[PDB]
Parts: sequence; structure tokens; C-alpha cells
Amino acid sequence: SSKAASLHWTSERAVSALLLGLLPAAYLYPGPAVDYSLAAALTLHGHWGLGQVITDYVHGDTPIKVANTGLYVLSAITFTGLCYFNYYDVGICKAVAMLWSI
Amino acid sequence: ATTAKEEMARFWEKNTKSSRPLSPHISIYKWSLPMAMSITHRGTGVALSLGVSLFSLAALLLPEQFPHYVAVVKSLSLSPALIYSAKFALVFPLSYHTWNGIRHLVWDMGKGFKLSQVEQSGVVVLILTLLSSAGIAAI
Amino acid sequence: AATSRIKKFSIYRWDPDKPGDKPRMQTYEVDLNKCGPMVLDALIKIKNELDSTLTFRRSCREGICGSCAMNIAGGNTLACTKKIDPDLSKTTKIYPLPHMYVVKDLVPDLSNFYAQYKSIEPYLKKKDESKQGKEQYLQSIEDRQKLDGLYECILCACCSTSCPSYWWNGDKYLGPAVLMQAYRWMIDSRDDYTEERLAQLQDPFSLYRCHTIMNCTRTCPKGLNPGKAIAEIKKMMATYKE
Amino acid sequence: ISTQYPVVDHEFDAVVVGAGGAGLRAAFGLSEAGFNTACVTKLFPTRSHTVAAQGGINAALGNMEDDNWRWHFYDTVKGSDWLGDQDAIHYMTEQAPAAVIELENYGMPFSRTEEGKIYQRAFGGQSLQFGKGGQAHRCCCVADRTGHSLLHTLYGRSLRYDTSYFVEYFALDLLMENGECRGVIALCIEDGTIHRFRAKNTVIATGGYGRTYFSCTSAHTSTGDGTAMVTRAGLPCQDLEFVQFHPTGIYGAGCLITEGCRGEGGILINSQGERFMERYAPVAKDLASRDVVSRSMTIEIREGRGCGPEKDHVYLQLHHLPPQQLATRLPGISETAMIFAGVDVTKEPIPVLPTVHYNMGGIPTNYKGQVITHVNGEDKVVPGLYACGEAASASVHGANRLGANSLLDLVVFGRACALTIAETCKPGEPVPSIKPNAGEESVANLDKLRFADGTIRTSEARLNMQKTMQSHAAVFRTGSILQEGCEKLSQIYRDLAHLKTFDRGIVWNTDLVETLELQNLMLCALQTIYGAEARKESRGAHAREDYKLRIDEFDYSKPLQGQQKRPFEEHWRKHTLSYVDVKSGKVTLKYRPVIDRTLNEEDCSSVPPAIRSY
Ligand SMILES: *Cc1cc2c(cc1C)nc1c(=O)[nH]c(=O)nc-1n2C[C@H](O)[C@H](O)[C@H](O)COP(=O)(O)OP(=O)(O)OC[C@H]1O[C@@H](n2cnc3c(N)ncnc32)[C@H](O)[C@@H]1O
Ligand SMILES: CCCCCCO[C@@H]1O[C@H](CO)[C@@H](O)[C@H](O)[C@H]1O
Ligand SMILES: O=C([O-])C(O)C=C([O-])O
Ligand code: SF4
Ligand code: F3S
Ligand code: FES
Repeated sequence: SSKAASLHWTSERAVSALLLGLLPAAYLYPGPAVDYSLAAALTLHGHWGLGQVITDYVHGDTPIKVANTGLYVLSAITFTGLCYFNYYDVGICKAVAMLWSI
Repeated sequence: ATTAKEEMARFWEKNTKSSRPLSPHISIYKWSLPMAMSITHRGTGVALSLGVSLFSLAALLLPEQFPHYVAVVKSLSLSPALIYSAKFALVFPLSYHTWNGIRHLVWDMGKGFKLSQVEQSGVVVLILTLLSSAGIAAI
Repeated sequence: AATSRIKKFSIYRWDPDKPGDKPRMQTYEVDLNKCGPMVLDALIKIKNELDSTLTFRRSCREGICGSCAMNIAGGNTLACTKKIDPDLSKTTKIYPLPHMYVVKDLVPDLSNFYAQYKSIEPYLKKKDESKQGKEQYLQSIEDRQKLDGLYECILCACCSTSCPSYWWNGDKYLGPAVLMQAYRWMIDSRDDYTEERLAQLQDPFSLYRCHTIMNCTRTCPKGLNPGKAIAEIKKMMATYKE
Repeated sequence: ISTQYPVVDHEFDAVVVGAGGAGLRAAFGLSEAGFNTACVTKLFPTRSHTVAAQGGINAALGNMEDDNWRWHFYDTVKGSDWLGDQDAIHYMTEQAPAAVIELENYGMPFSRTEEGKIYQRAFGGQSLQFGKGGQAHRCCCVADRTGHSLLHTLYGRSLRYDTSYFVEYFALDLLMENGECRGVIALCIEDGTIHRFRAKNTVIATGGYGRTYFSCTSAHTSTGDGTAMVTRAGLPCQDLEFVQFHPTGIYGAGCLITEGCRGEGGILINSQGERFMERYAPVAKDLASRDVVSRSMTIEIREGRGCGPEKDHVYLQLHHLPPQQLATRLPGISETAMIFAGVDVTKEPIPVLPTVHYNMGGIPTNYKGQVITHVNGEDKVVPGLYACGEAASASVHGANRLGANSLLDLVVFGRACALTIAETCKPGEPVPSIKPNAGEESVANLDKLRFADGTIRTSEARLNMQKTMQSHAAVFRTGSILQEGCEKLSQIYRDLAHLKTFDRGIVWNTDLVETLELQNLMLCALQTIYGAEARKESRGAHAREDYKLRIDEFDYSKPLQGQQKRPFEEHWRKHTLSYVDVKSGKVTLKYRPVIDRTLNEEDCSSVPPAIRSY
């Protein structure tokens, strides 16, 4: 894609917006659908986010390869664990409600 | 003539092997509120992500489920002040980052760039953060 | 005359011809009653009267040439239009533009900054330039106005050397100054290479290391907004076709 | 002698010294023509004084009313008070429209009219119909920052050619051999090294020397270095005594306030609120020639109508103009007035006073940009050496330059040197050898200033020279004062033997570079004030209160019918040629005739001297 970098920049913002929209959605319509939407958006937004950080702060072909590899693992496992929490346990929305009861 | 790339390669080549010092930056530079809020936005984003990661790791690795830990904590019937404190601490970064995040999306549409508007939006972000955070730590 | 007002200036020093010399800060005292109102007046008095080894770039003396950019009291600015601070209880610290290789004292090596500017091809380009010189190109008052706030730049570098992204990735991030000039050519109605100018910024660094910190605009001695120009480039990147 | 300094040798077809408007245009013109060209400059190009230019550049484009370049020719010739060479003036003015259209096509962002064409404003001393038709509007501009745009546009344009730049290299002298220039020797300021650039042709475009004075609009870097190189080479400089005091430098800082202010309707006012120029120049008023307005303002101040607490300046008033106009036509000075005088130009007048601004004199050239020498009554080009821009005396400006004519001169003669070299040489011709030790004396002098340890420090000797020119070679002059000034300067020059410098390094040693600049300014200053003392007549900016008349070969104030023409030796309508013996600092003068012929009498009539008034 000759327009890769700008298509990424646009997706990043599309996702940030997406996630903003999920906050009200979690409060007003909690349940599976939002629970998975949040698992996917929290991971995607955080993965791109931590990647801009590596990009600004990590230098050298190898240290960059390493940071990005470690990030891809952190993210894959993070989206996995969140889907897991949603399938086998109460799920993000309900967990927040419960924690807010303490 | 030297092309721009050649000029760039010799600059690095000359200087990295020179004995020239690198002038100070971050240790001498004057802060501003916008600058401070900027790096706080990055710091809250990283913290929020690390938190979401730690929580998903606990989901894959701890022996009990969420309801047991909630109950455990409750069985300590902790003081309301402390509870409030903690909820406030939890929601503040999320809060700060969401509102300043909205300010960044507004900048992405090209609006609010006069420097005096940058100072205004930052302060509107701080007060909404504080308000929404006291609001929520109270629910 | 008789009744002084002595100000102290703590200024960055480093001599490359003194083997093993280390950067140090030197302090000078100047009678504000016998010096011009600007920091450059002070730097010139010091050089002329106390220490002619103090070295710095300067030329126009009215803030149009861009030579004297440096960091004063924590911020990047032109010494020649920067008022000397009258509160005598404070020492004004002076350093070279930030995160730059120091040639000597307050003189940074700006050659990478200039090579980034050459790389965006800052000159008018027409598809058919076979008519260069025959007649004036027409441009409306309204399209000429689009250039206001972009063309006044004096390439002093206060902005890019204030930008933390530029501090961390100055080898590949073009920085605020050059990006605002690339925008100045992208919107000149008389230029025919807008898509190619945008196409050149399709990589992770040239443009995208800007995260809207806004130090650039706060620091500009000409009152320009490079941070805004950049946001307008990002929008064009996101919408142009072909 | 010993090379304590390593020497690098370069060979090019051509070398351009200077990278302001004239040098950049000459240097890429040469590369565009195929010549392997080097451009040597002591500043990064866009820092050059050209960047500070404001009001505009003239060309009869006729975008505001019908115009004729010959009307411009006339204005310039009258403005030069007949000390201008009309062949050069012909070339300059006829070439103007194409030179400006060239800049616009390069991308120069000129302000625009309702037709999308370049906007032009009124400026001083310009008219329609050879003087009979009212105010011209031919000064093309980019609001009031024309210089800035002109320089940035030329610089961006040079980036398209293969010109080799040696930025922040300080040229020391010319490499002369047998009356011919073989190149130049320079100090690379960044690494302390010495470089000799050999080339078949050398172009000098180093700027003026306003800094020989104490108060000037000129940048700190306007120190006549190229001029001094010519002088050191034993070549003549010309008309150096004609120094332009611009009517309006801001009081105190000296910053230029554009004549565009008055071109757009601003007015000069004395302490009594009188628009005194209606009195001194009833027709032109505040748009009369600069030598005139400056003399008038100066008269108003010594006669008591001065403004401010010391009654020592006057007022430039713009507040009666609509604010949009000031914001659109005059934004730079609007900002400058406030930063340097605290004035809000929509409310209060700007404090102003006549300020040394520009050098009419310089290295003499023919209209093709070739430097000339003058032997036994004839002009001879110096093979291999060209000059253009304020450092030259072509002379399109004679005794007084019209505003907006210098930026024009820059581009027209910088292109002219490139054209002339291109019709005279071919790229790649063998570059002339230079004796193995060419330049060694430049290094010797440099080494000697580095370690200088006398009793008079560089800044001291410089301030001495500045205050001397300031009170002895000002707007109004007289023999006694000029003579005193001459002797004080000659003394200060002997005194350079006692210079003390402190910096002993070689990398970015501005202690030493500014000492080389002092030598340079001293050579220019000596030629100026001795040329002035010798000139017993009043012409353009050179006003002698003891020789109040302009003296030409005829009395052009009565019919020439039955008038005995005066002998070359008994009148002053001739260029001054100054030479300096650098060891002693003694000045020699000679004169050469002004050229009245144009490039084509059928196309552009030569204009005979006449009484000059606005
Ligand atoms: C002072 C001034 C002059 C001026 C003006 C406003 C101000 C504040 N506004 C003008 C206007 O609106 N219209 C107009 O026609 N003229 C105006 N002027 C006068 C005009 O600007 C100057 O006459 C003109 O710009 C002259 O420029 P030129 O090209 O001749 O050179 P320069 O810009 O002054 O630059 C000198 C160059 O030479 C190099 N140099 C000098 N010494 C050395 C040594 N030793 N070695 C190598 N290079 C040298 C400098 O680096 C510089 O590039
Ligand atoms: C020392 C690090 C934290 C400083 C945070 C706030 O800092 C302040 O912000 C103001 C508004 O932008 C500025 O005008 C002011 O100079 C600055 O000190
Ligand atoms: O008043 C000006 O803008 C000016 O200084 C122009 C010339 O030509 O010298
Ligand atoms: S945008 Fe401002 S600060 Fe940046 S280089 Fe240009 S004038 Fe200097
Ligand atoms: S300070 Fe830097 S991050 Fe962007 S807005 Fe300015 S270039
Ligand atoms: S000396 Fe020219 S910008 Fe300060």
C-alpha cells in the first residue's frame, strides 16, 4: 500500500473513537457483545499505542525488532486472556460493576 | 553538489565520531502545562494498557475467579475513605486519558490550534477529569 | 552613568580547540544601564568588553535573519528580540538550541536541519515548466492569503529543536519547521506536485513522529503555528487520491 | 614561512563569493549554464542582509496602470543625479520585468491585485511619462518582507543545481596573477582550515559596508569584505563616498522602517505637526528622493523642530491609514515598531531618523558585470573578475539610489555575470595554475591577528572608526570636518598595529574573524571619507555645505549654446576611483567619466544632466 502510513493513522483514530463510544455502551448496555467489543478495541488501541511509543523511543534494528516482537506477544496474550475472562468468568462489564460494589 | 541524503549521512558520520558534545535538552527546557499534559497523556495510556494486560494475565493464571477476589476484599470491610481513595485512583487515569484523548481527536480534525486555545482545552480537560473522577469514585 | 543595575547571565561554554575541554557554564555581569534592551545586546557587550572568546551566530539584529536562535531562560528564541529580564535577583541561563551537536559555545551544527529542508524540495514545481520566465503566473488574492502564516518562516530552528519527537528521532523525523514549509508548497495554488509532496511523507517518521506536543508553536519567534500546519498535512494525507 | 595551517586546493570553472540575492542568482545561473561552480559565503545563505529587505523591487510590469520601462530608466538616471552610467541603467530597467517575472515563476510569493497579478506600490522618486505624469506604482512586493521572500525563493531555487556550496567560509583575498583573477583564498570557519579555490572566473557579490558607521540599518555582517579584497589586490573601488542615509531607520535600534510606509500613504511630521516635506518638495512630498528627504529631516532637527525628549528625531505617521491596509501592506514593520519602539502603528507615530543604509559605490564594473580598472584614460576589464549587487558600482545608482532598485540590481547583474561568462568561456576550459605559495600572505595576516596581543582590542578600534565616520562623514559635510575625520581615521588605521585579540583558537574564532572584518571595514572607510574630502561639489547623497552646487562639465541650468565646456579636471561629473596602500593606509584618487550613452539611442534616449528637484 503506497498509503500505508496514513491508512494506519486513520485506523488508529477510528479505533480510538470506537473505544470512546464503548464506554457509554458498557454503562448503558453491558453484556457479551460489549464485552467482546471492548476486548478487541482495548487490545488493538493499546497495541498501536505501545507501538508508537516503541517507535519514538527504541532505536537500533535489533532492539526495535525485539521490542515489537515482545509487544506482539503481550498483545496476543492480552486479547486472549480478556476473551477468556469473558467466556469463563463474569466478563469485563459485570466485573467493573462488581468491583465498584466493594 | 551533495544530495540531501548524502548531506544527512555525512552529518551523522562527522558528528558521531567527533568530540562535539550534545547540548542539553530535557534537563534545561522550560515546561508548560500543555507539555506536561502531553507526556501525562502518554504515561496514562501506557499505564492503562499495562493494567489491562495484567488483568488479562490474572484471568489466565490465578486459581480463583473474580467473584472470589471481590468477596475476599469485601471481607476486610475496609474504611469507606480508603475505598473512595482507591476508586478515585483507578478511575483518574482512565478519566484523564479519555478527556485528553477527546481533545487529541479534536486536534486531529484540525481545530483548537491557537496556542491560547491549547491552554484553554487543557484546563477544561483538567477540570472535567477531576469532576468525573470524584463523580465516579462516589458511585 | 552612575547608578548601576547589574544583571547576571550564566552562559554555556565549550571550546573545541582546548584538548579535553568539558562543557561548562560561565557567568557574566552586565550593567543594564549601559547595554541595549535585548539579550543579543548583552551577548555582544560581553563579547566586546569582558570576553571576546564568547562565540555565537548573529547578523540582522531585528529578528528576521534567524541566525541567533538559542535557548534562553528555558525556551528557544531569537537573542536579538528577546527582552533582557530586568529582575536583578535572577541569573538568566543561556544554552545552545537543544539536543544539537555543539560546534563551539552557542553554535550548533544545523546541517542536518538544512538537509531535511532540501529534501522536501522547497521551490515551485509545475508539470509543464517549459514556460518558466515568459509571464507572471496568476494567483488570486484569496489563494495568496493561504500562504500567510507559512511563508514568514525564517528557518531559525527554534521550533524543531524545541520538539521532543525531534530530539528523539531527528535523524528521520523532518521536524516542525521543514513540515510547515512542505505544507507551504503543498498549498501554493501555483504548484503542481501536491500529491508527490504528500506521497513523500508516507513512512512512519517524516511526519508521523508528531504527536501534537505543541512546544513548536509556543516557541516560534515569528508567532507562526507549525503545529497547526502539521495537522492540516495529516488531513491531506488522509484524504488525497491517486 | 611554515604551514601551521593545512591548505586545501579546489579547482572549479567559476567561484562566486557571496550568497545573498546577487550571489545566489549568479552562482546557479552559472551552474544552469553548465559551469562547475563553487559558492563561498561567510553566512548560511538566507541569513544574508538581502533577507531583511522590505518595500519591494521595481519593474514596469504595468499591473496597476500602463507603464514603460523607459520611464523607469529615466527615474533612475535622474535619481542617480547623473553619476549613473546609462548603459547599465538601460540594461537594468529594460531587464526588470523579465527579472521579476522570473522570481514570480520560481515561486516568490508576491502580493496580488484583483487580477491575480503582482501588486505594486508607489515608492520614492518614481513617475510616469518621463517625469511629467505623476506617481508611478511599479515597486513589486511581498507585503513588506520582499527581501525575505526574494532570498528564500532564490535559495530554494539554487537547490535544483549542482553548484558546490562552501557555507560559512570567510573569503580573505583574491588570487591575482598578471592583472587577472585566478580565484580566492578562504578560511573554513568550522574546522579552522585554509582553502584556495582556483577558477577561470570569479564573481564578487559580498554586499555593502554600512557597518563602517555607528548607526546603520545594516546587519553586523555588512563589513565590505569583498570590497577590501579588491583594494588589497591593488584594484580601484569607485564612488565609495556616496553613502545612502535612508530617511527612516527607527530611533534607537536603527532598524529599517520601509519607505513602503510612505508609498502606502504614511507621512513625516515634525514636532509641530507640520508635514514638512510639503514644504521641501511640494510635488513629491514624502515620496521625493532619499538624499532629499534625509537632508530635509536632518534640517528640521538641527533647526529645533526635532521630536522626542531630546528633540532628536521625527515622526513617521501611519495611524491615519485604515488598519486592514497596515496589516496587509505593512505587517513586518507593524511588528518591528512595537518590539523596538513599543509603538502601536494604528495609534502612534514611529520615531525615525535618517540612517546609514546602503552603499552606492563599490567595485567598478561595466554593464556586463565585469570589474574594470582604468589606465591612462581607458576602462579595461580585469580578466576573470566580475562583481554584482551592492558590492558593485556598475554604476546603476550613481550618487543616489532609488528605493526598490537594489533588489532589482541584484538579480539583473547576478544573472548578467553568468550570461557574460557563458558567452566568453566554455565550461571545462583548463583552469589557470597559481604559484605554489599563492595566498601565503593572507594566511600570514590571519595568523598575526589570531595571536595579536597589543593594547587596543578589536571592539575598541571598531567603535573608534564608527563614531568617527558618524560625525565626520554624515548627511551634511564640510572640508574641515572631513579633514579632521580623515586624519582621525588614518590614525586609527596606523593604530591597528596595536590590536589585541583574546581568542586563540581557530575553529569558530569570531574574535579573529571580526578582526579580519575590521581590516576590511577600515579599507572601505578610508576610501569613503578621503573620497568625500576630495569631492568639492554637492551631488546626490554627497552634500558639501561649503560647495553647495553640483558641478558638471557645463552649467546645465542655462542654454548650452555658447558655453565653454569645462575640462575633465575642472568639474565633478566623473566617478571617483580610490586606491589604498595597505601597509600605510594612504589613499590615492583618480577619476573616470560617467557613461551617458545608453545601449541603444533609438530605443532609449540618453538623458542629459538637468536641474534636479522633487
Ligand atoms: C539593510 C537593508 C537594505 C535594504 C532593505 C532593508 C534593509 C533593512 N530593503 C530593500 C528593499 O525593499 N528593496 C531594495 O531594492 N533594496 C533594499 N535594501 C538594500 C538591499 O537589500 C541590499 O543592497 C541587497 O540585499 C544586497 O545584497 P547582496 O546580494 O549584494 O548581498 P548581501 O545580501 O548583503 O549579502 C552579502 C553576502 O556576501 C557574503 N560575504 C560577505 N563577506 C564575505 C566573505 N568574507 N567571504 C565569503 N562571503 C562573504 C555573505 O555570506 C552574504 O551571503
Ligand atoms: C517543572 C515541571 C511541571 C510544570 C507544569 C506547569 O508549568 C507552567 O505552565 C504554564 C502554562 O502553560 C506556563 O505559562 C508556565 O511558564 C509553566 O511554568
Ligand atoms: O524602504 C525600503 O523598503 C528600502 O530600504 C528599500 C530600498 O530599496 O533600500
Ligand atoms: S516556524 Fe517559527 S520557529 Fe520554526 S524555524 Fe520557522 S520561524 Fe523559526
Ligand atoms: S512540538 Fe513536535 S510533536 Fe508536533 S506539534 Fe510541535 S512538532
Ligand atoms: S540576529 Fe538575525 S534573527 Fe537575531
